[PDB]
Amino acid sequence: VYRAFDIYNDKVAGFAKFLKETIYNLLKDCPAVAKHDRLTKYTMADLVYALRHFDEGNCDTLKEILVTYNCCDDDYFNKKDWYDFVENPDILRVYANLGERVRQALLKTVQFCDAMRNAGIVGVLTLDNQDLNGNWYDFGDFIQTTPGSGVPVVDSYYSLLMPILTLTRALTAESHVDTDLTKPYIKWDLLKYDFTEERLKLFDRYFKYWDQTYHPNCVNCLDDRCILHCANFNVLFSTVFPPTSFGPLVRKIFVDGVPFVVSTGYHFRELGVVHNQDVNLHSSRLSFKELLVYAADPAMHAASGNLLLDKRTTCFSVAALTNNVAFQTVKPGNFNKDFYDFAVSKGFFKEGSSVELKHFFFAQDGNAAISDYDYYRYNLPTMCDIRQLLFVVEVVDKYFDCYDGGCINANQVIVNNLDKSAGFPFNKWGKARLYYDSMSYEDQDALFAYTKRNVIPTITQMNLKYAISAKNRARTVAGVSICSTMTNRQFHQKLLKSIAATRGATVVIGTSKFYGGWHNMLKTVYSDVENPHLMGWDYPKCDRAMPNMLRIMASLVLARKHTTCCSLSHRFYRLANECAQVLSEMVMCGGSLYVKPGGTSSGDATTAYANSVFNICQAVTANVNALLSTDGNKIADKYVRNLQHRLYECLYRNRDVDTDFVNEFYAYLRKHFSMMILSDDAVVCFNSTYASQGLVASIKNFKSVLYYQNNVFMSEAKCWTETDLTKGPHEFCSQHTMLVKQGDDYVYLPYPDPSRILGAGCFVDDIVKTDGTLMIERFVSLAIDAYPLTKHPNQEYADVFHLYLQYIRKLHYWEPEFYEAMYTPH
Amino acid sequence: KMSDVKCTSVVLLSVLQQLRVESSSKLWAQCVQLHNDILLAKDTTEAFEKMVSLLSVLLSMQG
Amino acid sequence: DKRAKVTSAMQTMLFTMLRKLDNDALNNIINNARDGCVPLNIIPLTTAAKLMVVIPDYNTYKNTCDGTTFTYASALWEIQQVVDADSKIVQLSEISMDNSPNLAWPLIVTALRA
Amino acid sequence: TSAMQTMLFTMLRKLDNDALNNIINNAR
RNA sequence: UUCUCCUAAGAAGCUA
RNA sequence: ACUAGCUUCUUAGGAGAA
Ligand SMILES: NC(=O)c1nc(F)cn([C@@H]2O[C@H](COP(=O)(O)OP(=O)(O)OP(=O)(O)O)[C@@H](O)[C@H]2O)c1=O
Ligand SMILES: [Mg+2]
Ligand SMILES: [Zn+2]
Ligand SMILES: [Zn+2]
Repeated sequence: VYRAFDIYNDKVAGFAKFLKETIYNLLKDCPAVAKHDRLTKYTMADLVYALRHFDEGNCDTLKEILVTYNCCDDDYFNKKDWYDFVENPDILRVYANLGERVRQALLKTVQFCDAMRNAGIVGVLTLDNQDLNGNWYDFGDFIQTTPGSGVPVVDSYYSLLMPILTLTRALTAESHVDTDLTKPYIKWDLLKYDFTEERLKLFDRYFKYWDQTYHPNCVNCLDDRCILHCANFNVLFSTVFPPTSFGPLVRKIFVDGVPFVVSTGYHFRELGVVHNQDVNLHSSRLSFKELLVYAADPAMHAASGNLLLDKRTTCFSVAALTNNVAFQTVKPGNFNKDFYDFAVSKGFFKEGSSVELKHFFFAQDGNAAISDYDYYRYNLPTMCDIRQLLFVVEVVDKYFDCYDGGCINANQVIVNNLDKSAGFPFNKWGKARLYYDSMSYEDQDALFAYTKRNVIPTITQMNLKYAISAKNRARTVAGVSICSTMTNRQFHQKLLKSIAATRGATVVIGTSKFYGGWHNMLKTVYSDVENPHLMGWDYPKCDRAMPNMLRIMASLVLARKHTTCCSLSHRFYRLANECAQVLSEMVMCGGSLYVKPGGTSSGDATTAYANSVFNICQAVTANVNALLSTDGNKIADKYVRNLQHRLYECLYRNRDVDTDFVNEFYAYLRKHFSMMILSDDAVVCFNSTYASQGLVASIKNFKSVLYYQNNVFMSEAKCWTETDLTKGPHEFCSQHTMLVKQGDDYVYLPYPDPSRILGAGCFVDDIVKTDGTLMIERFVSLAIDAYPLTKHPNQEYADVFHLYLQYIRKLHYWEPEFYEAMYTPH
Repeated sequence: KMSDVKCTSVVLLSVLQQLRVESSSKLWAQCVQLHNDILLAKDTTEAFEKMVSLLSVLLSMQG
Repeated sequence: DKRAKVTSAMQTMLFTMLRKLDNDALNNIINNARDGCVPLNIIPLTTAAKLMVVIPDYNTYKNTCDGTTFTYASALWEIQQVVDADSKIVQLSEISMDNSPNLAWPLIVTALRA
Repeated sequence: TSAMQTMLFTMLRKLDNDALNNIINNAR
């Protein structure tokens, strides 16, 4: 029977399944050792593997572990979709049943550490030695040294074990007095916010053998890698403290007489407690900058609003700024009957037709915004494998090495469309136009200098969009405050623009689909990849269930372009403002203020590029997990065996940025796993033989990585695999493709779903009911979007463009060439 | 057949919302539920069975 | 200059919705700790006199707001009013298991600190 | 507002369903 | 005066 | 009645050519 081993030799390295000296006398004192001449069937490495390589049809190990440790009975697995987290959230509890067990192992590990420290023994703590009860064995690779000076190696152990610490909530007992589940919850003093001593106590109690120094407050970190490490720890150490202790730290400030309440800090769940630097108690004759920061500060708002208890959502509410709850509903889209009769009169919407109207402007009742914001309950605190994360962040920054970024002045901003809202605490007096025409350049520069040394919490107003959809969800938008997005632009609009103006890259934000651009992108993805197959995925609820750690990783990768214009303190305070504004900030539904658990706001200035960083992170992570989860003695190519060995060595045996192997692995991926990433959509051309042997990512690897790291189960309905390259990507940005002849050369054209363009034709969201001229350009744009359907083999699909043409004819762009010159490269 | 009932239900909830039906959440919720249930309908039987209910909700008032 | 106008309006809002903030509760919960630093999530949890619970259904009304007085955040609240998501007053006797499907689902109960 | 009611009525009459017809005769 | 290109304003469509 | 990207239509400005 195959057993999960964390093997590392001079010939094979990796955490994968394998088909398989008088030192024991110096360790019998510690109770964390088995009696060597008793054991359990499954070791802890088996649990970590089955929970990090989770797939269907082969999850028998996880099932036999869950039904053997009193987690859920055998008739709990007959239920369909018992493993998903979005659907069936009760599995969380079924996982938490293992948590305490895991915690015991942790404590036993520390005991063993002290034993190896007292007995003076060196050696690696391999996961396949610790029993699921908590006992260690197999003392064959340990060297005896002077007693009192031998140290063990726990890098690989704790690193591989970190995900299941927050997946099963092994630290759920630290909320109970005397650390026992049979005791009441620790009545933490409401005024306690520091928790630094408690974090250090938990670290010394669970990770005493952790060699790298850990700072509970991340302001004391050394580099971005140190911030990632310490935040990955604080993620686990913040699941034990009262959830009402985090968030912005406020105090009474004295403003020209009457006192105010101003936030002079922020106790993040990942970045420890971060105090403001440019603070002053006696403030008189404040300027417009400080007044705007105080308005956007939730300190003033939540300090004078009625305490709120919203049982509708499990999210931690804060207050209600308005004396009555606002129930905003989504109206149904107006109907354009002219186009509908024009379509039915030309042989459309018939019985059994291949094209059928499926996209509608769905209406939603007064429980739309709240019940959709409640989808954040899928955002669970996730402790990522910190060595794996610290290497994947390097490979990901290598994926972003071609661009160039840095802090820009306020006069060189390229902000567009100043006719949109500016968050909650400012939309009562105007749009972003007023706040961009009022603050002069020195005011915006001073505000950016302020957010470069402080933390400015903001209130991202959650509004309901009015767009078409093929599903019944509400799909709310999160309008961030103007104070947050202004600084985010000044800090990021040099790297974002450079991503939006670079072709042939992995990130295809900014690259147009028109003028043969789709062919450019597809041929770039192909890029002479041997044995090519295409693969695509769409992250289930990426806006909600994205962990805080990977969002911090994304913001750090996006901030790695300031190696000259920003200090370490400046970069950390910018990351803190990011976390306090777009990661765990407090949102506003109607007039009621809640605390977003951990979701990544979809309204951030840098939402698309940060989501692209996160997608590349997940893809590189799937690649490294597939490369490590393969038997080294079975890989035929010796170069790939050496690559996997050096990968394990750079992960769980090294601590510096091995730029040599970082670049080597980046080249290996970009030559064997070529990605096209638009912010959640990813089309990868990968090698057939490599994925079949397991040397690159696949569908199963992405599913497993999303299971243990992203905390969602990627259903097979949102992923796809294209075998032949003649047919392009089955879907990218909901734009199917096909190889069509246009100018004596077979190119690729993006054709949307005919149902979508038909629904855009018939149903109107209060646009055409005002005038008849807007219909003209609206249908011109729809024909531009729907032209490629003509080259489709199905005639019912092709007639959509002809129908749109015949409708534009009666204007009272007509030619079928203004919609074909959109796809000739020029 | 299906497109006709879907489109008339769309315009029906449009005129309902214009009839200040959103001022009564108990009824607006049922209207919205019927709307979103028939917009995903795959059989004409259930589509009509819910369209008649939406129509009865419409004619309940003198509009 | 609309900048001065928006500054005046925003300062007016700042100074107007700051009245109902001080009831000698912040000065108790701020000066009793070191550094005078207090988390925001406990500022309205310990100083807001008025409270409102938004109950989705009676099954969660009986569990939390059972009777004319209920405990929350280590304090007692006497239910002062109830609204049925339409600005229509709902009397306390109207809430019942039998008369459950005759009102709006989210019931906004407004209570005062005892 | 009248245009929407008229187009709704015309679409309902174009539907010409038995149950819808009984409903529209009971309403009128 | 005509054509082409690049910017400023408004409106619209699609994508994430 | 959010962020970013692309693409249209209509008014103006600046350049190159005829
Ligand atoms: N500001 C907006 O108006 C906005 N609108 C969208 F439709 C999408 N985004 C961003 O793109 C991602 C969607 O990714 P996407 O693949 O479409 O999946 P989803 O998160 O929308 O959920 P689902 O797959 O169930 O539909 C979201 O996470 C969000 O960050 C937006 O910012
Ligand atoms: Mg896709
Ligand atoms: Zn650190
Ligand atoms: Zn910088």
